[PDB]
Amino acid sequence: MRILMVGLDGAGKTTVLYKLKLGEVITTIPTIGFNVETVQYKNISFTVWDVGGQDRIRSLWRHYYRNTEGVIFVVDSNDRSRIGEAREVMQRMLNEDELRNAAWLVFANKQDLPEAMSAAEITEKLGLHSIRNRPWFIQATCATSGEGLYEGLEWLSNS
Amino acid sequence: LYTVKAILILDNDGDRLFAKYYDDTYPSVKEQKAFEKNIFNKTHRTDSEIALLEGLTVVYKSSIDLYFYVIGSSYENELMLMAVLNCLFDSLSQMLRKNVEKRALLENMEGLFLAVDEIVDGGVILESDPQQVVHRVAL
Amino acid sequence: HLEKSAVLQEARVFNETPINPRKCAHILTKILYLINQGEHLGTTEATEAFFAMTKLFQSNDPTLRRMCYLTIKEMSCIAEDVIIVTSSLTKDMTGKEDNYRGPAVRALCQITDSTMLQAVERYMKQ
Repeated sequence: MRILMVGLDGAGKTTVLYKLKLGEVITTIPTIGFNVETVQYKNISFTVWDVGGQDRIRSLWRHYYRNTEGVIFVVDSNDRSRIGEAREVMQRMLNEDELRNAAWLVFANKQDLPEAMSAAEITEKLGLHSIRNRPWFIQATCATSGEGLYEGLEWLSNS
Repeated sequence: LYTVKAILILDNDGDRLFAKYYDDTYPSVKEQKAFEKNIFNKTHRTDSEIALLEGLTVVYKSSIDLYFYVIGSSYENELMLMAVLNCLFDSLSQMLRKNVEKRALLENMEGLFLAVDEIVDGGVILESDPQQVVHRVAL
Repeated sequence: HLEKSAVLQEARVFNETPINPRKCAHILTKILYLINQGEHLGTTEATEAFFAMTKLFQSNDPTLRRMCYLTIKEMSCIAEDVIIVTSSLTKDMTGKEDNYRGPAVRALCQITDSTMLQAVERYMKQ
């Protein structure tokens, strides 16, 4: 399943990824020269695309299409800055329309002590309840804990 | 020093199914081919110790049914060049353990391509020691 | 003996879920053949290829790797993108054998931008 894990270079998405995937991590920069990775979970056979989002490519991040069906959208939770507004909305909407054919599960990262501004405000802002829509989960994490990881996958490995 | 102006792999039947023009100076694929017509044809089925066309060096190994070519400038050393000419020639031969034919090529098309890239890469000879090579590769 | 147009559509089939390493290898050979005798090239066709080639990378298979290099190597003066490759590239670089590494530089060199360069210098040092 082409499941796209998204976010920037510099996020430390990658850190997570291999933490999960390999057990072990790697730098807080998500990739520059991509990830395609395969994971069996629950012995079900999965492709992870991990994006160190970086702009030019970011622009092109649409860049591929076929066989799309699932989103890890990594967003950094505590990110007080790049998260919402035009960017957030735009990305979400665009993605949604383009591939209305895949569940969007957003991943909120390095929650540590959360350095956001309200779990509630944001979820709403994202129109998390614009829902009447595809399997969704809003999910909390600080990477080091991995505050919600296994469910994401688990609940996911639901059919 | 970028010796291969171009390299060509040729029929008995005076055609070329591989050529990698290390550098082009008269354009086209086409233009190469016309040249073949003269040159190959003329030469065809017979080789030289030395052969020249106009201050350029003409190099190459043959088979009864097949033709190998390298072009460089005749303005420079026969021996090495030969050594090379062979180096290829042998390597492949050895490698093959067989005389290439028309057969050889169809028999496995891939190997040529693969081969082609390793020694010379557009022009200069990177790779060599054919046995070495031969061993070196297999994958 | 054989013809390009059909093939051009068909190559992406390797990119289709299709598992049979051989099949695609062959098809690749042909492309190269078309090319070898002489072939038009261009962007659209490339771009579509750009997404097409790209997914295909859980391959371990070494030889599989070879094939790739060649193709990429084909794109140089008419080259398209590098960033994707970076990771990939990196992969050759960290990549155990020695081998992987040489092909990558080799495509890279007609084609590239100052910028990255710095980084890649280090690799050069090595």
